Amino acid sequence: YHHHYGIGAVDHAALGDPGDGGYEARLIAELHRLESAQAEFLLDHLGPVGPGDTLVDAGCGRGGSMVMAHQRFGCKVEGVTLSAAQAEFGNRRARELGIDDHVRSRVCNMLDTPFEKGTVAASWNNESSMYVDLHDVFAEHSRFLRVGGRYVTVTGCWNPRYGQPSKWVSQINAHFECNIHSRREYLRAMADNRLVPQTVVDLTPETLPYWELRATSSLVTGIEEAFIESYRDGSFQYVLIAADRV
Amino acid sequence: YHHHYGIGAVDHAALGDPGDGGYEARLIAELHRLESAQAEFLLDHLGPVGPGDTLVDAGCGRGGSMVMAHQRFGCKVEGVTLSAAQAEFGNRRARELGIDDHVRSRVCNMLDTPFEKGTVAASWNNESSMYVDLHDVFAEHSRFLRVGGRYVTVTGCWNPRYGQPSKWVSQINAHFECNIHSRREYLRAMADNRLVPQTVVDLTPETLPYWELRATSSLVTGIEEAFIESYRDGSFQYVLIAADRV
Amino acid sequence: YHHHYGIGAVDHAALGDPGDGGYEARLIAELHRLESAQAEFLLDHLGPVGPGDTLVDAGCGRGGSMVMAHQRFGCKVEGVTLSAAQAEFGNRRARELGIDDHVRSRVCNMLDTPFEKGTVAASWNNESSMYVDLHDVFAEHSRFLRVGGRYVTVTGCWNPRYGQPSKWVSQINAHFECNIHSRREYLRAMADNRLVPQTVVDLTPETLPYWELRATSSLVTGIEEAFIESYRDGSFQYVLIAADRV
Amino acid sequence: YHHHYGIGAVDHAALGDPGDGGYEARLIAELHRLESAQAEFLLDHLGPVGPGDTLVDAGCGRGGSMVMAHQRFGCKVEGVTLSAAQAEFGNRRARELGIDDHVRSRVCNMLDTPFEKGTVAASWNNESSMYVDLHDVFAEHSRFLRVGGRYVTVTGCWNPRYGQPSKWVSQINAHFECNIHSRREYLRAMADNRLVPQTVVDLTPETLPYWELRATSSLVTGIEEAFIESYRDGSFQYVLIAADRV
Amino acid sequence: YHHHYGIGAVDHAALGDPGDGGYEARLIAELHRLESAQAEFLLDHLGPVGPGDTLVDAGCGRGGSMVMAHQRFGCKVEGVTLSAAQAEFGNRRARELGIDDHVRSRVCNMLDTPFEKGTVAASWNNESSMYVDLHDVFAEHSRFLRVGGRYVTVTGCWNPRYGQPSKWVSQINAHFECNIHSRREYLRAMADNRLVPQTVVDLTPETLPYWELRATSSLVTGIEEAFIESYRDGSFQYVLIAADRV
Amino acid sequence: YHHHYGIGAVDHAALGDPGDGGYEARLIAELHRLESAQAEFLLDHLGPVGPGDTLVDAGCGRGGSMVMAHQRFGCKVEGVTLSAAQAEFGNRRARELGIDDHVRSRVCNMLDTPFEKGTVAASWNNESSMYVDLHDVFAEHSRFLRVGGRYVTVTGCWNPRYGQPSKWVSQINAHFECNIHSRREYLRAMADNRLVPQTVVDLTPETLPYWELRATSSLVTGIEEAFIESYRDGSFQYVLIAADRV
Repeated sequence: YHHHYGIGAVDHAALGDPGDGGYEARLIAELHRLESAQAEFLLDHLGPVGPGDTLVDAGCGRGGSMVMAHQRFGCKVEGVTLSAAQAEFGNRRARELGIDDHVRSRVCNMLDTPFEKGTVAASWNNESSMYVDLHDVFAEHSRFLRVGGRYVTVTGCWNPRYGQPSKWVSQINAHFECNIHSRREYLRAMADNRLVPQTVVDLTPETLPYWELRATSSLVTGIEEAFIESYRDGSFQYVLIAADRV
Repeated sequence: YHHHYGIGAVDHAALGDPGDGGYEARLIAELHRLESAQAEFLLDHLGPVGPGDTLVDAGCGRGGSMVMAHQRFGCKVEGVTLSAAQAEFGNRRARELGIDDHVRSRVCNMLDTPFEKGTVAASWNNESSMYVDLHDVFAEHSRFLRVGGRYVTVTGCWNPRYGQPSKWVSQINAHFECNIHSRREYLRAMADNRLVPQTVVDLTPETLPYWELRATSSLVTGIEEAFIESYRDGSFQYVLIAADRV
Repeated sequence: YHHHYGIGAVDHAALGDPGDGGYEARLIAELHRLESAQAEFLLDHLGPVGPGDTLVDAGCGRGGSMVMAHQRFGCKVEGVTLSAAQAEFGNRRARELGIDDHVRSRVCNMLDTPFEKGTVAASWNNESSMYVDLHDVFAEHSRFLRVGGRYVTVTGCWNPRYGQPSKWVSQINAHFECNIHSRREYLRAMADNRLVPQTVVDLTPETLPYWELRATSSLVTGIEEAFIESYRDGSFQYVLIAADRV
Repeated sequence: YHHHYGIGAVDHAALGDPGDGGYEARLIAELHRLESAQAEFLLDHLGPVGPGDTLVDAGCGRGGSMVMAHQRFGCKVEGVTLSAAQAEFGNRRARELGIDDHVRSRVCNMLDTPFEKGTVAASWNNESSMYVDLHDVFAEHSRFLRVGGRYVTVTGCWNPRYGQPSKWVSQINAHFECNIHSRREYLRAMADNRLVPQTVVDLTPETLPYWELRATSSLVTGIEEAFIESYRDGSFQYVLIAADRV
Repeated sequence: YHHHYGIGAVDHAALGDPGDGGYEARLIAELHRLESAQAEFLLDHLGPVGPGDTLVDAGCGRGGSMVMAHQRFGCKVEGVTLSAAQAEFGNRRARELGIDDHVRSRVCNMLDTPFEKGTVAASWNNESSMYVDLHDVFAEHSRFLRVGGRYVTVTGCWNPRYGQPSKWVSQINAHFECNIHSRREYLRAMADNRLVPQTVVDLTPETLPYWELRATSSLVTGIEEAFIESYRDGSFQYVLIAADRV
Repeated sequence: YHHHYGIGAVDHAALGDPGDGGYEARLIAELHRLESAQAEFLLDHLGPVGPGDTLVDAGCGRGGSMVMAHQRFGCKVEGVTLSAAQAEFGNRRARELGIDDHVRSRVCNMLDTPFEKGTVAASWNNESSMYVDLHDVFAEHSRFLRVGGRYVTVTGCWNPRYGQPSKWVSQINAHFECNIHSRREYLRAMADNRLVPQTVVDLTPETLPYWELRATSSLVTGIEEAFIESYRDGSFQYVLIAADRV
């Protein structure tokens, strides 16, 4: 369901015996529970959003975070993705839940959205910033975000502390055909776009259990080794940055 | 003893009856305990500093954080202050503890220190950055800090989210004859000086109990109202920023 | 009447005997005369503005400078203030003078005005820039000012030559709940916004008599000591900067 | 022998019959001939270097370009590599040729070399810039290069015209554990370091034959497909940039 | 006919005997042939422009390059000049050729054109950039150029390698009342406006024959000595820069 | 004697009858008197320099301003010129006056002087900045100037208000083989080098009489028409900028 990753300790008690026929079903559910905790945590950083505010999810995938945002704040949520299938599923889902009047996904590039200047209360990129130019996406968020608005991103980034990106990070780039940025670029791009971090938290230790668990599932895609190893040697990190549009 | 402030819930049980003659003595001790928790927390962000590393405390006051740093990591600690009395006390103290061969304070401006380029493992400004130009002090820290080194600052800063600095912040500036900077300047100055935040945490809710407690003591200086009120309306905030020199 | 300050030597002969019952009335009139000389001097720097040009007064107060500008150049003058009372008074005044078809005040933030790009011949901030972000206000002036237009500001600013702002400057900030900027920021902000100083003149010696005089009047608000002392030790200065929009 | 790549049409006549036992030996020699043409072309862009000038090769590998430079200009050549084996081989080689008094390799990081400010006439990175931060390496070259000196680089870079780096580029990064930069970064980094391009030439069409040939040899390492495909779809390009230190 | 200059070796055989009465007519034709080769070369750098694309010629003169562009690509071509006579001639010419539905010139400043954002495929300044501010003209080209579009300029520029501009360059500035820029400014301005050079080629040796030839004609204006001498001592250079709008 | 120009009204009474044989001698003396008033005015902006301070004159010519500076402040004065003859004359002159122990000229480029960082109290470029790169010369002044030091420049600059430099300015560039900068560059370069204008005054009306007078003398060099005409149409201006090193 979710395209982003999870955080939090794994509930091994819930998993039970790996021998059971339903183990894989309890595992996928655990992965899901960790991803929900992640989105929930991202939401904790959006500030006091209200029923009349508009929120924007850049790279919304299936619209799950949008649904969570609305149920939590009762506000309007606009999502953007380049996948027609993802947008369609999200909207069908929204209609079936009877909230399609508040939540909507559309096919559009996150670098040039239809949202008017200063009309969005809060916005975010959950695992979707590693695909685009940071200065350009932050410049767009800074444009539609009202002064005083809140921007949040949960993303993996290489650690400039260990120098250039490790082979593991490059392996991830080649797997998703993305372009993971260094933590230095994230902070620089924000500063250049009137985005001032209020919170920066390294969630690497929190997301490691999610990946080790996934590496033992039938959900493996062959890239979990790059994630785990880079997270462990410190060259790659998972972080949440909450910033104010000033 | 400490020139910086505290964080953490107040132990009212420890305080006891305000009627006792020793209440004031238990209160000052509580304030002290909260300040120690603050320095300890700052230390948790210096990374894995070792016995052979050199640490720099810019605006070290009486040298208490330096003493804590050495006992915790066993490394060398150099402190800088403009107060001859403070430096002298710190060094006497260090000698009496038998660690003057590891810990030393000296009278010097934090904008032009004698430390050689790339020789310091970690450094920090604890409540002392609100006195100097941020670009210049971060440029100096960036100069002596080795590539990969860690810089930490605990400081009060006005929130650019509410616009220009409030009267409360100005009242604080006039009380200490300092120049509190906005959170935007802190992040901008770091980005311009090869300092990349690894952690940014708003400790405002954590330091509020310390000030409310101090406002009921005989330690009042008349400025605690500005602190408390600005911390409450959000115009002023207490934050910890840990950054890597890259 | 005027919200800005004055420049020029005090006419003690005019003041006469402090014992007279009308001394205070002659004093207030003297203060007024010095303020008018100030506005007049600001006007001398607007260039050859004509009857068909449009001028903008950011932070116009009661509209007095606007009235002076029109009578002098016969042009149109648009004023901006956040005070509904001030705007209303200014417009009533304009109507009574029969120039409301040329001079108008409105309630609006000076950072986001309704004036169209490149349509204003000259504009200014008279004692009103110490309240807002300099880059943002100069960016707005630069936007509506035609290429070749003239921008002028008369303002107090702390002197970066003596380092960080003195307690006196902070006391002023706390009194008006403003945010006095250093002279370095004024010049930097202009350079970053296509505003090129044609004239920069330190009027500190010229405005000192105005304040010393006010400090002996019943108009005292308790802040004249901060002004006088900072003007005297050089930490605070009163300057006029006339710049071209290029 | 050479660590960099080649340019120029393949001499199929020279290759002869693939059935011969010596085909592979003629092929490797052809690859070599194309690489020599590349180094020769890089040398054509160093300007009129003379016998008394000093040249620096950053990431010199086995020192082959250095040897070529000396024989061509008779000047002194200093090389830098992180490989002790490579440096040792290069120096042995130089001694055997009787030019070790002019050509020398040493183990050192190209970001912090021992060369004094403004003492080098020309310098270059041949296929070695994709490993380091561009601003930092150009800043170092700009430091030891005399005013008026010449800097040259032959490198692969992703094309910002097609957006973010393609999977092919990422595959190359993962293969060499490097960090290929976009052409935009190359030009930006130079401009920020007083390096002004005099020549920028896309050699992609010229280097394609070298790779297609290598892809049919026993020298294959499995990465030639990424090179060829990205060179063909335009996402990756091979370029020469010659710039003046001004 | 053409306002720009030429490149290529002179066909002395074509010129024939200087004694003939038609020598001057064959010379002017030769100059013309060299100018056409120049425009043709500029066109080779516009990329794969098609019939449905729109091209912009900033400082189009008589519209000759525009005519060439259309016949070559069949696309639409918009030209801008400040000369009403030049625009009128170009359009008459276009009508007579029956291509006025594709090619059009208009009187307009190249710093503020009517072309909509991101609608132009390629654009250029042929010998016309030495008249305007580089940052401003590149900013305008960058505005109407679509992402991925191509910008080309052929221009003379002083060489920052020899320091400040030579007397020869100044003599040229005074002759045309223009403002020749250094090669450093060209590259800097492009980098600041999202224009990334794909090709930079010094055509000085190629344009020298054109000027020496013109210096022997009845077309002399007295400035050919400044051109030739500065081209020869290296202080002035003729270059082509092709860049991508990214 | 002086290489810089003058300011102030011409004393026609002193000139007397143009018919006298000594008219030319009284004229040259008048020109001299106006130049001395200029240097004197520049000196009024150096601040409270004392006997123990060191002053630097970049592009000192014959050392006349240096001599004036010493006699006025009694301080040490170091001069820099590229003319061996000028330096020698200045020093001979200084010795003959018995002040060679305080005033000294030397042959050196003003972009790389031997003065140690932060050791100079005040410095200046009198009519010599139009020859060098502004960022580089201001960066050098900023380097040896102590924090709080004063920098002053009297120079001609083109007015960015009228767009690109006029033919007159170019004619001046060609006459002296210099590179007059726009007023925008002067202010920008200062801001980028920690130089904050304290005074900016347009002396164009004050220097016009000096040039009109010179245009009627036997001292004409043929360039006075460019000066006078550009000063009159506003495209060229003579200004004094006094700035603090902060």
